[PDB]
Amino acid sequence: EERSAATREALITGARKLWGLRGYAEVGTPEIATEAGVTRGAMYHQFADKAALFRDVVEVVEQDVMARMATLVAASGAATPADAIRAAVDAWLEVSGDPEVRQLILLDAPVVLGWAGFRDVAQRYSLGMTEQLITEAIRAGQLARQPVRPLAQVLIGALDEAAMFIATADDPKRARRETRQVLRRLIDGMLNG
Amino acid sequence: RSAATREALITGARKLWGLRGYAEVGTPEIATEAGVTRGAMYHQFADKAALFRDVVEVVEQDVMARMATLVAASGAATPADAIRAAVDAWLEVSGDPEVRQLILLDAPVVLGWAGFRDVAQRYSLGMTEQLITEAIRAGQLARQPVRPLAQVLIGALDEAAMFIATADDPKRARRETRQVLRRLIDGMLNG
Ligand SMILES: O=C1C[C@H]2CC[C@@H](C1)N2CCc1ccc(C(F)(F)F)cc1
Repeated sequence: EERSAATREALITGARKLWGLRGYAEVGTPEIATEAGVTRGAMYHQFADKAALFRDVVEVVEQDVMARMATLVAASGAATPADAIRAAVDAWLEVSGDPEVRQLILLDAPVVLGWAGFRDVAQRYSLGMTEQLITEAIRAGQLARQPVRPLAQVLIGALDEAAMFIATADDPKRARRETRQVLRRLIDGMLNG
Repeated sequence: RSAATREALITGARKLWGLRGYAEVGTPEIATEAGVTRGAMYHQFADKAALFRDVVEVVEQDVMARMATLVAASGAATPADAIRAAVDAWLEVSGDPEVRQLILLDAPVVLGWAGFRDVAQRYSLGMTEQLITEAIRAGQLARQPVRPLAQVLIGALDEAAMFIATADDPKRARRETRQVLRRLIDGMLNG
């Protein structure tokens, strides 16, 4: 009962670590069971299959991505919605550049969940924060009154591509610097502030 | 000879998948539309996804040719107006039901995000980098990294079309999305 609850946490922790390091395709459930110090039967009781355990890993990784974005925006000192947006764009490049986030969210998740599953999880975690920053900037008069959800969706498409471009670049250090420059120019062209 | 079988199969698949979606039409029904046997089809395409990859190629080639046609007909007088016209051209062509079904709905599912991006970039990066470079040369866009800006714009415009494609009210989503893209592009350009 308590041991099972503890087994579920140990399996998610161990899978996150090993798949974070080597990728979904390169670590099997037996090696994860051993990492967690539990039997195959205890694992199979919690997770029907490998993809089921991956879905729960993506959840805790996405929760941590969104918590780290909120932390970096709160840590930026941003005094205006316009500066909160600037800080959030920089925070996304920072968080998405974490090697575990790159491996699990940008490379493995779209493959293992498939397109519809991956976008549903991506939207559930990102749309709320994006729409909130936009709505605050509009209320402050730092962004033109306009449909919130369409602007949110277009910016998510831009920011998703920015992360994937850096994730797969020959020189990610240069790609990240130049992509940050491009995004900053784009938002500074729309922000009244 | 193989060429003729492949052309018939790609044409038939484009038509039927265009109409009902990848999920709803099997290779035997495509074989019949093409007037070829299952054996001749399977010789050319190991599986359904293989034929879909060749359909996406021909459709994206046609999309980019139609966009170049609409930009030529727009009367755009400056590189800035060429970019505005290309965005309007993509919103126009993306509303073609076959393009919506094959590129916006089926292609991301069948190819995945990495496969979809690869095809998107192969067909649009060249033209997008050209428009950006001409706008920079004309002094209508700040000197900045061309490839990164191209990639971000491609990702933004592809997402805009998918948002419209799956919206409860696509007429309203298209109008509001066009308004958003206009503000984003106009914020990007000088004068
Ligand atoms: O066949 C296609 C159409 C869609 C779907 C995949 C990829 C290639 N994509 C290109 C979208 C695009 C539109 C306009 C501009 C421009 F030129 F206006 F900046 C760039 C890219």
